[PDB]
Amino acid sequence: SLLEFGKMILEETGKLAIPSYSSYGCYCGWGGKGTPKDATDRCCFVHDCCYGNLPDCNPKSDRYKYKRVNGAIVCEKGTSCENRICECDKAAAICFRQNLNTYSKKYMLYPDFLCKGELKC
Ligand SMILES: Nc1ccc(C(=O)O)c(O)c1
Repeated sequence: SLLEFGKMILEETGKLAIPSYSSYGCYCGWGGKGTPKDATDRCCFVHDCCYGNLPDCNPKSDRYKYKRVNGAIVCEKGTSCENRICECDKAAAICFRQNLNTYSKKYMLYPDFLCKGELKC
């Protein structure tokens, strides 16, 4: 679920999902169009694609379980949708962590009209 994803994001990065990743660039929080602005935004682009791979799942609301082994996220077995959603979220949280070094506050609340063009998954 979105709330679980947000908790995972905070755990990984020390930033609150809202507002650090809920309106960032062209793809974080509200996706759609444009060339992703930076690596963090590309995390969101891929995450959006990842959810797009699951048209008959409901990642906003469906809850999954995960645990930590060391610092590593391990998705626990639920329904197939839950497993796949968890893997998408895990990847995005790791991706955010991997790209914290280039995160830029100037991309928060990034205006829609600067996000133009389709980019295929
Ligand atoms: N910020 C970054 C960028 C690249 C890598 C990488 O392994 O290529 C990383 O571990 C962190």
